[PDB]
Amino acid sequence: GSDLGKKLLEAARAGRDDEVRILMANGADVNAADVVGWTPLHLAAYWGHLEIVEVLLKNGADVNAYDTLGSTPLHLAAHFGHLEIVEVLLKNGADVNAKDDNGITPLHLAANRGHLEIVEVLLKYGADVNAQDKFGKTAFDISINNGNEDLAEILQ
Amino acid sequence: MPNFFIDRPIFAWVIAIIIMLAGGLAILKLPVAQYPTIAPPAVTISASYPGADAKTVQDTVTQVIEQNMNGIDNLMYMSSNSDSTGTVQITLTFESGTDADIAQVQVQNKLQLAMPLLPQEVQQQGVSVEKSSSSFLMVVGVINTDGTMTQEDISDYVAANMKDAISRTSGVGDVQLFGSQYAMRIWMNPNELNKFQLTPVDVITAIKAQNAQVAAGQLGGTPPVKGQQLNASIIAQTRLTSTEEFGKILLKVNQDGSRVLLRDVAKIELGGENYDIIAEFNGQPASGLGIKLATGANALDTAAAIRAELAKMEPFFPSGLKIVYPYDTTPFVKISIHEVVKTLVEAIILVFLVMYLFLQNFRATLIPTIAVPVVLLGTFAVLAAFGFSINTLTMFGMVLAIGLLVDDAIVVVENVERVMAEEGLPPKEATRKSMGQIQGALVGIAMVLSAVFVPMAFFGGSTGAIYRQFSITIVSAMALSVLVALILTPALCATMLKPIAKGDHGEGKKGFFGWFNRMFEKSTHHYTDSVGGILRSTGRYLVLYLIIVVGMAYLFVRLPSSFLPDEDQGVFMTMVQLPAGATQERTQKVLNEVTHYYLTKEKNNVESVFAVNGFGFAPRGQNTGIAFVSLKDWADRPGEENKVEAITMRATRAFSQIKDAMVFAFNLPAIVELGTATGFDFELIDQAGLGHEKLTQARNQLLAEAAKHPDMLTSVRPNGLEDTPQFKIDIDQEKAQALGVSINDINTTLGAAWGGSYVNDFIDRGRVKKVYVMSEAKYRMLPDDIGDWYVRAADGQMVPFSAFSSSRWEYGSPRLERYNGLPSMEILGQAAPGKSTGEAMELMEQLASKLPTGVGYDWTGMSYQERLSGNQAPSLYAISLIVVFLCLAALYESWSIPFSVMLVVPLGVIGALLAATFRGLTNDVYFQVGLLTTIGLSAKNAILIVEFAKDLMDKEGKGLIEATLDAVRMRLRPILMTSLAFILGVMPLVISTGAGSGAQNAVGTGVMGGMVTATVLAIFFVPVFFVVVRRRF
Amino acid sequence: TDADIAQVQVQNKLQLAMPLLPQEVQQQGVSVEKSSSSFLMVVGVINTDGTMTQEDISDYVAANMKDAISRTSGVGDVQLFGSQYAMRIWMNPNELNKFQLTPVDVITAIKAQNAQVAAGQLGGTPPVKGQQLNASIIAQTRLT
Amino acid sequence: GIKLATGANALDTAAAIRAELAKMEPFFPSGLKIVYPYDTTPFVKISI
Amino acid sequence: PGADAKTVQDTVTQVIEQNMNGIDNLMYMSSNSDSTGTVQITLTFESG
Amino acid sequence: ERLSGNQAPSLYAISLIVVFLCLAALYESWSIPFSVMLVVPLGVIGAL
Ligand SMILES: CCCCCCCCCCCCCCCCCCCC(=O)O[C@H](COC(=O)CCCCCCCCCCCCCC)COP(=O)(O)OCCN
Ligand SMILES: CCCCCCCCCCCCO[C@@H]1O[C@H](CO)[C@@H](O[C@H]2O[C@H](CO)[C@@H](O)[C@H](O)[C@H]2O)[C@H](O)[C@H]1O
Ligand SMILES: CCCCCCCCCCCCO[C@@H]1O[C@H](CO)[C@@H](O[C@H]2O[C@H](CO)[C@@H](O)[C@H](O)[C@H]2O)[C@H](O)[C@H]1O
Ligand SMILES: CN(C)c1ccc(O)c2c1C[C@H]1C[C@H]3[C@H](N(C)C)C(O)=C(C(N)=O)C(=O)[C@@]3(O)C(O)=C1C2=O
Ligand SMILES: CCCCCCCCCC(=O)OC[C@H](CO)OC(=O)CCCCCCCCC
Ligand SMILES: CCCCCCCCCCCCCCCCCC
Ligand SMILES: CCCCCCCCCCCCCCC
Ligand SMILES: CCCCCCCCCCCCCCC
Ligand SMILES: CCCCCCCCCC[N+](C)(C)[O-]
Ligand SMILES: CCCCCCCCCC
Ligand SMILES: CCCCCCCCCC
Ligand SMILES: CCCCCCCCCC
Ligand SMILES: CCCCCC
Ligand SMILES: CCCCCC
Ligand SMILES: CCCCCC
Ligand SMILES: [Cl-]
Repeated sequence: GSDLGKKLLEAARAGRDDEVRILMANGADVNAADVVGWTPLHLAAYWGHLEIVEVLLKNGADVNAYDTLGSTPLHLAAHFGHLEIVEVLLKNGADVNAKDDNGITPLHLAANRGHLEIVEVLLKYGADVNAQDKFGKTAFDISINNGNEDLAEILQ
Repeated sequence: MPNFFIDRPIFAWVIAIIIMLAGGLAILKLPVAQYPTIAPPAVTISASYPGADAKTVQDTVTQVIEQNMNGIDNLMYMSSNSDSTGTVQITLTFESGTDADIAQVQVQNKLQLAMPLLPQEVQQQGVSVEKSSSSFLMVVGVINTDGTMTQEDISDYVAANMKDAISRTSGVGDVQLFGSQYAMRIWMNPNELNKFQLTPVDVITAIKAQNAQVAAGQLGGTPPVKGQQLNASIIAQTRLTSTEEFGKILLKVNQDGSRVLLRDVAKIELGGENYDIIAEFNGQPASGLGIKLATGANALDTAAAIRAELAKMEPFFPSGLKIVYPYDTTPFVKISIHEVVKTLVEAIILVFLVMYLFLQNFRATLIPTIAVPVVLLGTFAVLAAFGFSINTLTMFGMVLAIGLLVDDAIVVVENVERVMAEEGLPPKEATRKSMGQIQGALVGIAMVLSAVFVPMAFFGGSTGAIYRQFSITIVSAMALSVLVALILTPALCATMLKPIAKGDHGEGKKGFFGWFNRMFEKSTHHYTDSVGGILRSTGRYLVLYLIIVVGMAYLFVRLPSSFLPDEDQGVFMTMVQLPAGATQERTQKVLNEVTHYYLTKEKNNVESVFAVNGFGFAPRGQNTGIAFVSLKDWADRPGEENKVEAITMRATRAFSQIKDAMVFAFNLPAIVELGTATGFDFELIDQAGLGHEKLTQARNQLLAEAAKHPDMLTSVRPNGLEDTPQFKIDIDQEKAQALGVSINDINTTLGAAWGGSYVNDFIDRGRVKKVYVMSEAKYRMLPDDIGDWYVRAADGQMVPFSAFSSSRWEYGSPRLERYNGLPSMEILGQAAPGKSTGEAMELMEQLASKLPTGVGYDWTGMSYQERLSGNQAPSLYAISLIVVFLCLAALYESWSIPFSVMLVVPLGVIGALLAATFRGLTNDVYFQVGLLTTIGLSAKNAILIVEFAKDLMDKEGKGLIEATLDAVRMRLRPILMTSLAFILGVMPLVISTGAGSGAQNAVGTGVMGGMVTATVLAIFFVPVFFVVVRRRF
Repeated sequence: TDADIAQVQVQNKLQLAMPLLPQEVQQQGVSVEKSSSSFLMVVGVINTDGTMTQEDISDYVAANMKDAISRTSGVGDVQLFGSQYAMRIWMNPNELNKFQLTPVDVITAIKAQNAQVAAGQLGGTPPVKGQQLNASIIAQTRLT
Repeated sequence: GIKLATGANALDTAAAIRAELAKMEPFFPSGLKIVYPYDTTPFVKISI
Repeated sequence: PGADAKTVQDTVTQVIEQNMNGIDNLMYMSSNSDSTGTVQITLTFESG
Repeated sequence: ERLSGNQAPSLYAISLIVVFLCLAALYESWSIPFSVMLVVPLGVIGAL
């Protein structure tokens, strides 16, 4: 990578909007990835930094960038209950049916943590409700196992 | 009492002899160390959970132990760390004065009953309870120069052949091995295990069965059949002793009849218990021993005994093995004693020369030469009675008291010589009268100096214990100085001195002394004429006094505050911190570059570099390291350019160019536990189960606010580590049950392979040592290797890990901190230039009060000390001033006259402040104790002036000015003699640039500057004070 | 008699008995205390808004207050007037018998699926030559 | 229910308990309040 | 239990004795490792 | 037994000195003490 690529990964994670702003002006690599394959957008999505997610996507960040285990920023945002970021990523063309190495989708992760608003947004953008993981489990199979009767009704 | 001993000089001699014998005995038997025990008693609980993450360690070990640390006496606070190396360290800090043995056994007893609650793996490893100590006597490095041994090989040799013998050496307390004894390492192969349908579970099962001590019984044991002839013990299975035996451990017998041994599925060798640390000495593999001095032991005798034992181990060393001494404090302590003994001897010689310059008879010069050693020796007997040691603080405590000791000797003798010269009285009658003038004052002085120094002993915490060393040393020496002045010195004067004819001031002599006596008698008239002029216009000198008092107050506020000055001790540390996730190999490359620098660009200064990969200041891990630098002899490093400070600044500047690493050198502190003056130690606490992430957010919020106040706060950072990406793997319970695969077999296979498992013990050459099973490195490096590990199902099918597992990347803590049983995050920082520690702390409290709900805080360590130390000061200053006043009031029989003495304080303080400010030194303890001794001697000079003046007015019925002029005339010579001797006595300390010069400069500079002004101003100002006070009241 | 030495001598003898005691008694935690038989004081805790029950207040005192008070110098013994929360699994014998299960199966499953597993590290020491990744492996953690 | 450790001072321990409770009070959930239904120390202070 | 004197000495006696450093006023240390499986390490201290 | 025998000479030396100094102080003399202390051998031979 590069020196500024490291500072952007740190700034994006930390939630330092002003530092990200200056780094985007100076031309810090938006596609800079750490050893596990996490871009600044991965980190911003994980820690729930909405403005940085939007600024990175404006500066040509790969919305469908995946780590060394095949997980995308939408996977992270959907799993940790960041509703606004999930909407932004999906508007900027995030693959709603993105499968990691385990066959897990953003819908599976949202269903597992009982993020009802996010599950509805994924279904609104055409989330495959019948999509199975490596163990042949759907988002509905997770809801009945978790005992989330509200979520199970949405997924029908 | 002086009258009693004037008529009884043999009795006076008997007392002096008894004092010298007691002191002579004390010198031989007194303990010797660099510094005494300063820090409050602390007990550390250490446990190891092999292959455990920070949260696993915290939630199974740390929290369980913390919840059970109840019903223990005199606990101040409890703090702990749980990191990803599988290590937990809980530190329990106790009240100053607590019995450290009782503290340890109480902690240890509460742990014992909490052991059944801990994981069986942690119970197997053990949980060490030790008394926390940072101060090493010396570090013995053990290296191999011919490259025939690894660090593991050397560590095993030291543990087996050296460590125990060093632990038994005279004066040796504790010995720490920098490494471990051998462990039987079974490096498993997953391809070979799967091939024979075996797992790590089978390897552990087989080792436990085939490496064990089995109890059998006895032939013809009781109760026997009567007529039995033989009774013998039955020996069955005993532990395995070699790699060969472990390789022949039977795992499986195949259908055809072929045997699967442990050597078929694993690589077997004697290796290290763990591989986290890589130690190198100038690039070569190294182990070592960290040796601590035993309680009440002699550092110099112990270091000599350690080297004597290592010397007779030399012949039995393997080829290439060499002993090196990267750290040893005794050469520094050797110099400290020599330089202090030198100062005391030179001081006695300087007094002899001054005594002869003025009095000009060899009989007079003998009385101080006898008296001062008698006081010094007596002081040692009193230190021994108090249970003190010969250490840096107590040694410099006696150097600072030289001025007071010397004055007692001069004042008594000089006053007899004058009385004989002025009246023509014979020595004995002259001595009786001379003592009659001063004996009441000398006692008054003893009480005034007691009032000054004794309260300094009653400060709490670390700094209080340091001040207590100087306090008892000075008070003891001062107390014995006055007893010797009231008993021995008068008896010596009366019996040894030669009579002087009335009016003989030596003006009729020829040569140097004829000239000098005429010069000084003329100078005394110039002085009294000058005081006469001053006392006609006191108003303008009262104004000049307020300029001095204001100038003093101004310089006090401006002078930067410190604890103890940093010394060139022939060593300094270099920190190496790489970013998160950085491997052991990457850290070694930075360390190799750091070492290569010191041996190339500082080859004339540096002797060796001790590079330790896997250990930082506070943290551990693969991305942390430290390079302990050892310098050549002080003599080979001339000038400031080749000193630790110059080298430090040179190295730190050179290493700022290094990429993907934070590297810098720095000098060791005098005492590590003090920290930094202006430095604070802050704890941010989770008070309502908010969790790790929310306390992190609250920390970031506080750190950001602290950054907006650079005028008040500087370098406000976390002491801990940041969250790192960690490999979360979920076992599918349904899939495991569906395939007939047990979860115990899964978690054992994963844990044993990737983390390592301590199975049981074996006996290597008559020494019990551990057996570890772990994956051969190459099969436990990357996530793809997870699938290569197979677990046997109930039906006999080998199932890969991928079939029943799913993984993802997440962030978690590699080091979780707790404070008083609650989740915490330690924040270090310091007050900005010009700002006090107190102001910086008050802002941090103000910033802390604006943090989210359920986020509290607390002050720990030096900050906890600083608060409880600062709350006492006002009371201890008040008591000192009040008792000084009351003592002077009893002496002079006056509520007003005492003010004329107490007004002298600033005259000595301004000179100390000017000298310290000019030379660019700090307000350290040596300077502060220097002020009290400077204030003490000037106060004594004023007391004798005011006593002589008051007595002249009372007895001879003289006027205020007449008495004042006649007093200061009589007191001029003795004041100049003491000042001339003492200022020359501390001149070597000021100009010193050698080893231990930092402390010598701090003691010398402030005292010399203070004495110059105290002497010059007081002789002119004490006359003014007395007249002004007497006129007013 | 020095109460410190009395406690130390008593426990030295207790530790010889500890291994012979049932595993259930050892796991409840045996305590050696040197205190008066009577109460110095009772520190009562209530909710004036009536938002928290007797059990909620009892858990809070145990989880947030009791430990720090128990560690305070001079406090020989602390007695909670209530109980700290535990994860209570109230078994049904009719439902257990239906699926052919017993309390033994329930206990075995909890120990297996409520586990804190030490799973080692990726690129852990001693590593191979040219290792770039170093990360903690996180397996099963305690249920919350 | 707090019991005084053997030979410890009742008043010093009672003061140390109140000091530790004072640190907890600010982080109390809404409504929670410390009451003093039984204390043997007030008598000793007042009686002296 | 069941261990000979040599086994007892290597696994128990030497493990305990090597940790008996840094103890105040210790004059000498004697021990017996026996066929019964028994260890007895006696530490004799200075008078007073 | 070894300790008892080893420290006996120094005990006699310090004992003789203390008696001498005590006599010197009491009687304000060096001659009286020395005249007295010369008697010790007359006693010690009788004991032997
Ligand atoms: C293993 C044990 C370790 C311990 C180590 C051993 C230490 C031993 C020290 C104890 C022994 C004390 C030494 C005694 C010395 C006495 C000297 C006698 C001088 C002398 O004969 O002259 C006298 C007169 O002189 C006078 O009038 C003399 C007056 C001035 C005093 C002389 C100087 C004394 C110096 C002190 C010694 C310092 C040693 C330091 C330790 C005559 O006697 P008289 O009775 O006729 O006199 C009339 C009295 N009115
Ligand atoms: C009333 C009569 C009394 C009899 C004594 C008379 C005293 C004066 C004369 C003494 C005879 C010797 O004379 C003496 O010589 C020496 C050596 O050069 C001088 O030496 C001394 O003074 C000079 C200055 O003059 C200094 O620089 C020098 O440090 C000092 O040693 C004396 O100043 C002088 O007084
Ligand atoms: C800041 C550093 C400097 C501070 C140093 C202060 C103390 C050391 C300096 C000593 C000066 C004393 O010197 C002395 O001054 C006084 C001034 O009142 C002079 O006194 C003069 O003025 C007074 C008042 O009008 C007259 O009564 C007197 O007849 C006349 O001689 C003396 O002739 C002189 O000998
Ligand atoms: C930090 N320290 C002083 C040093 C310095 C140089 C070294 O070369 C070493 C250490 C620490 C010691 C601690 C020991 C410890 N023990 C005494 C066996 C130990 O249990 C560990 C451990 N991580 O559990 C080691 O790393 C250790 O084996 C080790 O490898 C060390 C080591 O090699
Ligand atoms: C003659 C009257 C002297 C009064 C001064 C006595 C001061 C003693 C205070 C004390 O007990 O503590 C010593 C303290 C230890 O931290 O050391 C010090 O801080 C040195 C004190 C130097 C300044 C004294 C005040 C003069 C300013 C006008
Ligand atoms: C004859 C001289 C010796 C006298 C010194 C004794 C002084 C003892 C110090 C007592 C400490 C009092 C501390 C008070 C702190 C209360 C804070 C408001
Ligand atoms: C610690 C300082 C205490 C000073 C106490 C004040 C003393 C006042 C002096 C009065 C003198 C009375 C003169 C005779 C009338
Ligand atoms: C801290 C309490 C003691 C303070 C020192 C007392 C000083 C008493 C001064 C009395 C002056 C009386 C003047 C008589 C006119
Ligand atoms: C108790 C405070 C110290 C005061 C000491 C003053 C002693 C004066 C004795 C005067 N004297 C009776 C000898 O003449
Ligand atoms: C070797 C031990 C005896 C000598 C120690 C030095 C003592 C001098 C202190 C001033
Ligand atoms: C006006 C200046 C006079 C200086 C007199 C001081 C003499 C002191 C010499 C010891
Ligand atoms: C310290 C020695 C004391 C013994 C002699 C007693 C002195 C009395 C002389 C009048
Ligand atoms: C007046 C007798 C004083 C001597 C006692 C040490
Ligand atoms: C330092 C311990 C012995 C002191 C003799 C009274
Ligand atoms: C009157 C004689 C004084 C005794 C000193 C011990
Ligand atoms: Cl948490």
